[PDB]
Parts: sequence; structure tokens; C-alpha cells
Amino acid sequence: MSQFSKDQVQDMYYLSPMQEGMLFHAILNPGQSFYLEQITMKVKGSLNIKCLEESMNVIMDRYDVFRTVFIHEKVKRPVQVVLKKRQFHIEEIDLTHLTGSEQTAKINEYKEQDKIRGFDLTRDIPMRAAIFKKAEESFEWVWSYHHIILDGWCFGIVVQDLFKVYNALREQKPYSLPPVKPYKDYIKWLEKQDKQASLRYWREYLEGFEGQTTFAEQRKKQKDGYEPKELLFSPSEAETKAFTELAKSQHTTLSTALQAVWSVLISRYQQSGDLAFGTVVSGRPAEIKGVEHMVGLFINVVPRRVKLSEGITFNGLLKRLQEQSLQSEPHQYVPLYDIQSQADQPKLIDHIIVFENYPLQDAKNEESSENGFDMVDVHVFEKSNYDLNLMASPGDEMLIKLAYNENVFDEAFILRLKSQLLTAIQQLIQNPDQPVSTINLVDDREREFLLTGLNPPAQAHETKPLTYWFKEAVNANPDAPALTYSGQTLSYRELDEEANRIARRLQKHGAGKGSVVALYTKRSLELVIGILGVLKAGAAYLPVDPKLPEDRISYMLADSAAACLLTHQEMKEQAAELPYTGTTLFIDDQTRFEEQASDPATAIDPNDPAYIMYTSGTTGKPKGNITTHANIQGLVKHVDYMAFSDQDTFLSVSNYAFDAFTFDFYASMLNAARLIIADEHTLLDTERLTDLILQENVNVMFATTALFNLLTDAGEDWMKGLRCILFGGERASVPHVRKALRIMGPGKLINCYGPTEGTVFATAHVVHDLPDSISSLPIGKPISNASVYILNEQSQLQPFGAVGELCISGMGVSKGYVNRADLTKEKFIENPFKPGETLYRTGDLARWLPDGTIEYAGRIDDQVKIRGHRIELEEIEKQLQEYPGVKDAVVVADRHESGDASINAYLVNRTQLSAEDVKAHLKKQLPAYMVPQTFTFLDELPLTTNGKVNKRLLPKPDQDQLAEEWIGPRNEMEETIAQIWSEVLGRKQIGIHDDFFALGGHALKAMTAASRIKKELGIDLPVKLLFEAPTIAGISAYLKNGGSDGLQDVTIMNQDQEQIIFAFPPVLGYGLMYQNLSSRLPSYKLCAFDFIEEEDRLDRYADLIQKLQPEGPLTLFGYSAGCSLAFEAAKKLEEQGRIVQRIIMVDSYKKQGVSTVESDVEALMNVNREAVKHGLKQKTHAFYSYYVNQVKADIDLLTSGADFDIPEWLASWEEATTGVYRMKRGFGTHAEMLQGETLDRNAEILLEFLNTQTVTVSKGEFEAYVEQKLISE
Ligand SMILES: CC(C)C[C@H](N)C(=O)O
Repeated sequence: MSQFSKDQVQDMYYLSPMQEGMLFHAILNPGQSFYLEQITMKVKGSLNIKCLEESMNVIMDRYDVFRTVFIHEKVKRPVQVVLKKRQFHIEEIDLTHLTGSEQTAKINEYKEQDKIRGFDLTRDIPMRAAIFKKAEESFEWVWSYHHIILDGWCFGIVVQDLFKVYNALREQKPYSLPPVKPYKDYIKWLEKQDKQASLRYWREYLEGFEGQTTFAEQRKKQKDGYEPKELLFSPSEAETKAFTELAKSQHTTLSTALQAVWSVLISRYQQSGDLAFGTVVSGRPAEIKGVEHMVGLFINVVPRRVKLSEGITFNGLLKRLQEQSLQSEPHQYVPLYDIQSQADQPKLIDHIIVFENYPLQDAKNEESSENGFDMVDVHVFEKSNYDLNLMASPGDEMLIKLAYNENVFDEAFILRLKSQLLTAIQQLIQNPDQPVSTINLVDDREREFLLTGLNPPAQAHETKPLTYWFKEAVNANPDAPALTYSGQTLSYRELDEEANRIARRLQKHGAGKGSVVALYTKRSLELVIGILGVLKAGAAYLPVDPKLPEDRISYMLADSAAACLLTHQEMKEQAAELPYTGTTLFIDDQTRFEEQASDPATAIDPNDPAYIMYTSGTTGKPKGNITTHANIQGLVKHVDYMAFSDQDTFLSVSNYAFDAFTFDFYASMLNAARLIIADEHTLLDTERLTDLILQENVNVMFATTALFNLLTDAGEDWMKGLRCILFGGERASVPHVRKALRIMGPGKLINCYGPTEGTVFATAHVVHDLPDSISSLPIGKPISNASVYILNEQSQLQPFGAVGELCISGMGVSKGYVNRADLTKEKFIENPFKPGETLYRTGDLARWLPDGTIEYAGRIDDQVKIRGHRIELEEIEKQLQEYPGVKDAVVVADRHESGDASINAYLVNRTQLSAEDVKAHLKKQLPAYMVPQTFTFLDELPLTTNGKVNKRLLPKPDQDQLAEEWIGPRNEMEETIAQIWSEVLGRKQIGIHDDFFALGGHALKAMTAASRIKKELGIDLPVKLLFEAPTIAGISAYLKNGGSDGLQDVTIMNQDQEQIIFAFPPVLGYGLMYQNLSSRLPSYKLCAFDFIEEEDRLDRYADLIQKLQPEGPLTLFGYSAGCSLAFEAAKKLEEQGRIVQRIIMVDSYKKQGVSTVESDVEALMNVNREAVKHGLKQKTHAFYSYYVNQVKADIDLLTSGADFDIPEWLASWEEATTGVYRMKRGFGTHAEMLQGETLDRNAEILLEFLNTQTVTVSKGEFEAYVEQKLISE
């Protein structure tokens, strides 16, 4: 039964590793046309097919690979066997009698048979060709070959030779082709190499790589499936020349150039200079002297890792890349999945870059003069393997293609990427010696959009001291209440006078301009009078928090140069033992009334200091920021983030040492509102706060985020009378904001973000929507006098949507840090996009959302990438702080001699919680990659001087904590699937977290194991995808989250309505079909199931609908075989106790008995001709089979429009129900009922049933329903 004899054998040899993998893929996963290439060539002209066949047979002799077949069945290592002679035939077909469309349809038909047919590498010639005659000089030509013996590059050499021969033979002319070095020579080379050394090289290359999701923030996560989509573009002719000429003067490939510019582009999307992507390489090693003319498999996809060192330029980068290209050459035979199997990274590479050496498309279509025919078109079949592919081929102006999965990426994004690539190509090559980090990558349209389009408008209005704005508010209505504390209220008049008095006494004692005045007040009326007096005297105030330690005050005193100190009397221990030999004056003091209650005429410059408050940033001692009159005008005047008025009553709950208070005081007092100052003991006390709010009729308030959440958890009454609630300081807690929103309504909650150095907040998000699918609350849009720029480290504008350092400019930017020119120069810079202005570098990370609001991404100094996931280390810290009974906790990240980082948690507690207590909590609270790897317990954390944060050197964690609990199969599933692993790897005692390749696994077994689940004791799953899923847990994850029937698998349509219907599948077995029916079901939400092939499929639906709808009247559906399924379903419902309102059968009847299996599954698929097509036979085979071999629910049948004679083994449902068996006649025969215009007539009727409409309700039943739906809230 062997198809060949020993005589036929000319030679034999072993397979390249790549080949070897392709072969096994084939054996185990045939039909999936992974390695089938198919090139269609549109040929216009005269074609001697006979001569072309003969010419193909010459090529057949010329190249061993075409006479090669493979042996694998019973043999330790597979073998390639070259045969002496194989005769090639071109299937010739005439379609001249058909229409254009008909010809096209037939050819598309041949192609699809061809794609599923594949090759049998045991026997077939691994290439075939069909030629279709469309008209007299019009042909379409379909070549097909298996990748196991050729790559695209080779293919062209073959076609070139085919045509020299072709042209020679048809003119009866001699010819000569050069000697061809056999593919066997590459195998010999390959056999001289050390596979483990090559593996080592890659492992070292990728050592310490922290992984990458390219364009992570732009990716859509919605349902799977590839939606192929394409964007063709090219630079200018000039741009292409300078590009091309630069690659040469630097002596590198066009390919390497392209990858250099790409690296810089993704550099700006990944927040990183350690970068990776796939590249296709020639696989043709220098050391085989004529390697460049051999024909067979060489090309390979391999990873490129690029490290953009500080200051690296383009030419530096080119050098870098060309250099490692060489180093890699001897190792390109290693299959990518072996490169990954030892790597650390699942998502190692994400996307790939191709510069097709010389495309089959562009190269082949040249001079019909010699060939006698024109190849008008060429078209290769491309298998969408990555979600984004950059591909380029040379030309006068270079042809670039971004080929992508639009289920993942928006065309809008691929469009921006295009223009950023084009800008990249220009700027990089124009400026090939500048640090790459310095190059600009945004076009003018985008640059304008980002700077101008995303920021507020330019405003005229400008500038006037606070004293002036205050005079405005006072003159408005002197009798209006201005200030209140503990009952005692003051009018704008009274407050003004008490402040003029204080402004004069100050001015007398030599405060004036250029000095700082130290406030030392507990919250009181005086506090506020102090502030005004200081401003009115032309000075700057320094709030001193009475609760601070003596020595932190003494620092602030000296540093600020505070010439004077202004106090209280309940603070009469301003003596205490501070000390302070400066002048100190009380506004307790009754001697104040001696001076005038008119103000002085204190000429003030807006840009002069208004105040100083210190913050902790400069790890060590705290730093004073200088805030300005004009600064403060920016926050409160000419701003359209809502408007405050004479009619508002503010409550200040913010300590006057923090610039939240500057909002409290200035937003009220400069809009003529009432300011209520909460007493010290009310600040963090939600009951007092709620009462003060209630008794004072407060309508506006700023709370820290912690207080806001605190209040929100305590009660609702406090918020019910508020018209506006600002909060900020930490990341908004969405659950809490969602709670506030529902009580308060939209336009009320405002989330505010800002460093001190930007004066309180630079952006604000007024909450209106709160989408159920909401990760983090935006920090919104800049306030009217501020600007925001998302920049890289070198002040380059990031792509719209990329993460970068949030920088601020506009009126709010402070005059910098007291006595510290070094720090000011570091954080504060000249605004590159606006002469005259200053830019503050916040240290925070952010991106613009598509809506122009801003999403906060954490601190630069608090980031860690794990498994391609940017992790914010403060988000895990806060989860530890909240865990009942915790006290302190910090999290460091470190890597060893590699770059391969991990996260250690540290906790002080006592002896309350054991080590794993904390781990159990985070397990489900936080995602897996954010869970710390150790949990060292301390009495306390080290500090270093003024250190809320700690002396980083905590102890290197104890390694017992690396040893964790072995967890063997949890269920009967994993046991049997751990059985095959055990069998395959030949190793006992495997836990569900053990690595397959770490256990001795490799290429074949990874497949061979995924095969044993694929039938032979199993149930089928992706083969080359245990490299994907190396842990049994990860594969239980793949097949429970994305396996069969669950949250994703059984189709849903019409989501944001309500009224559920529960469909059942037709004979073919898939709910995807009623998708086309869902449209004509406008109000009803659909559950389109699949067919479950198991005998106890009964209980699976019993579990499914119980989840999807727990109680009430149930409505089932069934078309075709889905009927007797849906009946054998409601019986169980009401057997297990669940009321079914009604069922709607559609042209299918009762099983009153029983009556070939595959041929009629094929014959009925022949009246119905991978994701939807792969498992289509073996499921339809079983459901069609299941078919051939009472309930309380009302049944409604919609019958065919065609007449019908009933079998004895079929019958009406009349008997099969106790209730109303109503029924109607539809339009269309059994097939066409649920497709086309016939479906749309059958729809209206399906209402009539579901409609019913009359459905007479009782008054008690109606009222109750109403009050029921209401209480829901
Ligand atoms: C976010 C900013 C408004 C800062 C403010 N001082 C706060 O407590 O949140």
C-alpha cells in the first residue's frame, strides 16, 4: 500500500525544526489551512498551457523540494524523501460559457475547496495549479503550495525559471539555467548546529524582558474573531529617496531602517525604551556560500528586542540593529514558538514588521513582450495571525501597508498611526544624529489639535490683585453675610473692616511688600481675617498648622523668612517654646480698634506672592511653594467649569495649610457667597459634618476624596441639599461616586486634579454619565485659564491617547520653591508651545480619552511592568491598607541579575493576620499579576528624616515565601487532562500550575498533548497553543472563560432593552444564525444557544437559563431541530420547578418514534453551503442524529408556507401540552423562512404570539406590579 518503490527514492534527509513543526501541525490540525499558500494570477493574453505544463515539469526536475514527500508514521525522527521523478499536471478548466460573476463564483468555489483540501504530505506533490479560461485571451490561474517546502521569496525564483523555460519551449529555442545547490545542503548545515546553543542565544537576547502589549490602551476587548482590515499609504517620492539613501550611507537594509523608525514610534506608546516586535528574516545563513539561490523553506518570523539607550540617535539605532541582525543569523532556524517556550513571556511579540524583499505583487508584472501575456493582477492569500502587521515593499515612493484586526483596533487609530509613521519617516531621517527621544512624531494637524483643540480658548481678561476682587465682592452688597463660624457671622462690611485694621497694623510693623507673614490660627473667624489683612497689607501669608511639631514650624519660619507672626489668644502659646523672636500680633487684641477701618491704598502686582504653603516632595525635608495673586485669579475668575454666586453657601472642611482651602476661601469670598468655617473637631466627623451642612443650608463643598467616600458611606442626607460637590486628592472611588450620582443627579459631582504648584486643581470632571463599564474616573478637562500637555521626557508631544507626563501651564503655575533654585529649574520650564508661559512637570502620568477628557495613569516614580502590564504600585498598597486590621503596608518591586522584576509586600500589624490571610484577599480583589509574591512582616518600617515613605532598603524577603502549595487537579476534568500531560511528558505528580516545557516539554509534545485532548481521550482545542497556555490552570481558563457555553459562547442580541427570549439551535447547531432574525426582533433580548453534543445537555441549559433569568414566566424558542430540544427542556424546567410562559416552535414537529447520517448532514449543508466553519460537521452530524433517534407552557407553531404531508413518526404538539396550543401559517419553505424578505413577514407574526398584547391583568395584579417596579431603586 506504499505509493512508491525503493527505486523511486533518490535521496532522503531530516527536517528543519520549522518543517518538523509544520508537519505535526498538519498531522494533528488538518483542514485549518495554516501553511497553505495560494496565489491567484490574473493573466490577459495568449497562453500555451500545454507548454506551461511541460515547463513546470522541467522545474519539477530542477528542484528537489517538489519531488519531496514526508515519512513520520513509525520512525523516531521524521524524514524528507526526494523522489527521482514526479509528473506535474495543470488542472485546466473552461468557464467561457459563464458570466463574469458566475466565473468569479466558480473560481472562489475552487479556492475554498482548495484551502480546506490541503496537501497530504505523505504522497501529494506539495504544489498544484489550476488554470481557468474566462475568455479567449483571459485566464485566471490558481497556484497552491505547502509552506513546508517553499516560502514566498523562493516562489518567485521558481516562477522566474518557469517562464524562461516557458518562453524557450514555446519558441523551440535552447535554454540554460544555472546549477542549483540542493536544499539538502541547508539541512547539513542545520545538522552541524547546536540547537541548545541557539536556544541559549535567544534566551540571553530576551533575558529580563518585562513584556509588552503594543497599543494596550487603544485595544478593544469585545468578542473574539478576526475582522481583516487594511490601510495602504506611502511617503512622498522625495521622502522615500532620502530614506533609501540614508540606509545606504549607514550601510543597512531598508528593512532594518523601517524597524528603526517603528521602534521610535512605539517607543512613544509604551512608556519604555525596552521594546519588541516580530520581524521576518531571510533565514539564509552567510556560511552556505551560494545560500542565496537555494529553493525551499528559509524565511522565519523572529523577535526583535530594541533598547533605546539614553541619547541614542537614529544612526546609532541603525548600527545597533544591523549589528544584532548579524549575530542572530546563525539562529534564525529556531521556530518562534521555541523561542517563546523559553522566554518568560506569553505575549512576547504582538505584531510584526515585514519588508518584502521584492514582492511577488510588484516584481512579477513586467514585460508581456517576453512572456506573450500580461499578469494584470496578482493576489496572495494572507492568514491574519497578528492583530497588527506593518508591511512595506520598495518602490519609487515606498508602498506601506498596516494590516490589522478591526475587532481590536479602530480605523481611526490606524489612521493616526499612519500620519505618525509618515511624520516619523520624515523627521528621523532628516535629523539622523539627534537623540531619538527628541524627534517629533505628530503631524501639524495633530499638533494643532492637541495644543489648541484640546485646551480651553485663548482669553483676553487679565489681572488684578486679590484685594481688588475682594473689594468687588464687598461693594456688591456690604450687608450680605460673608463669613460664619460657630453661629458668629460677619458681613462683607464687618469682615472688610476687621481686615483693614489688621492690614494697617501689619503695614505699620513693617510687613508691606516682599515679606512673608506667618499665620498661627486655629479655625475661627480670626483665621480668615488674618488672611485678608495679610493680602491687604501687600504681603504673603504663611499658614502654620498648630498641630505640627515644634521643629517643622521652626524650619518653615526660617525658610520663609517670616518677619512677622499673626495669632489668636486660644493660641497664646505662640510663646510655648517655639521659639520666635520676631514680632507677633493678635487679632484677639482689643487694641486693634485704635486703627482705621478703611483699607490702605496698597498698590499690588498680581505676580507678587499671595502665600506660601509647604508640601512634602523633596524626599528629606519639606519644600515651600510660592503662590501668586494672579495664580489665584486663575482658579476662580473667568472659569466655566460651573459658576458660583451670591446665592451659595460654602463649607470649608479643608485645613488652611493645604491648598484645598485656597479654593474654599477664594471661590466663595470672590463670588460674594457665604463661607462657613467648620470647627477643628468637625473636619473628619461625618455626623457633625452632616448636621452643620443641614443647619447652615450649605449648597457647595470641597472634600478630600477620602472624606467624600467617608461621608458617602455614612449617609445620604448630607448630600441631598448640595448643588455642587468638588473632590480630589486621590483616585475617585467609582462605587462611591456612582452612589453619589444616583442621589444627586448629573452636573453636581466634580472630580478635581492638581498639584500645589499648579494652584489647587488644573483639571475638573463634572460627572454626568457613569457608564456601567467604567474602570477609572476621568480627571476631566483643563479649567479655563490652564493648559495641559501630555509629553515624553524630552518635551515631545505624545500621540493622542498615548500615556505621558501630564504637564500644566497657564495662569495657575506657581513662582516655584522657596530658597531652592535647583528644584524650580528641574520642575518648572519655559512652555515650548507658548512663549512667555511656564510649564510645570507634574511627575504624574496621563492620557487623553477619545472624548478629550483626561485619564490619570499614576506617578512616574511608582510604576512597574509585569507580563506586559503597567502596574501602579500604590493601587496594591491601598488594597493592603483597607484589609481589616492592617495599620501600615508598602510595596517595593525588584529584579535580579536580569531585569525580571517581582513585587514584595511589607506589613506591620502585630500578630493578627497570618501570611496567606492577605494573599487570599488580594487573589480575587486584585488581578493575578498585581498580587505580591512575598509578605514580610515588620514591627515598623525605616524612614530617613521627614519620611512618610521609608528608607527603601527594607529586608530582602525570606525565600520560604517562594515555596507555595501544590494544587493537584481540582476536578475530574483536570485530572484526566493532567493524565495525558503525565503520559506525554512521562512524569507523575503534576499540579495545575506546573510549566509544560519546564517539565521537559518541547515542540511536538506541546502539540501531541493538545492532540490527545483533540479526540483520542478528550474533546478538542487549539494545537499550537499550549505554548500559549503552559499551565493547566491557564488552559482551564482558556476553556472555561473562552471554551464552550457561558458568558461569551451562547449568542446574545438586543442587549440594552429587557425582554428575554431563549432560542434553541437548528439542525446545524449554532445560535449565530438567528443573528439575522434579531434585527426584526426590536424590543426582545435574545439568547441564541449552540447545540451541546452530550447526552446530559439537558442540565446544561437547566444551568444556563437559571443564571440568565432566575424567576418569573419563561419564554423558550426553537426552529427546526431546536423545537424537540426546546420541548425536551421545558419538561425539565417544570420538572425541576420553573414556570414557562410559552414556547414558539417554528416549522418543526414532535418526535413520535425514529423514522445516510453524514451524507444527509452534507446534503442538507449542500442546501445551506474557520471560527464558524471548523466544528460545523461533527456537531451537525450529532444533532441531526440526535433528532432522528407533557408540559404546561403554551405552544405556538409557525408553519411553512409550503404544503406538507406528516410522517407517522412526526406529529403536532397538540398533545404535548396542557395549555393553549395556538398556531399560524408563515411565508416561505422550511429553508427560506428565516432569511430574506420571507423572514420579515414571519417576524410580524412572531410578535402576534409574543405580542398577544391583550393579556388581561387584574387591578391588584397591576397596582402591585407598579409599586414593585418603583421600590426597585
Ligand atoms: C486634588 C487637589 C484639589 C488637592 C486638594 N488639596 C485635595 O485635598 O484633594
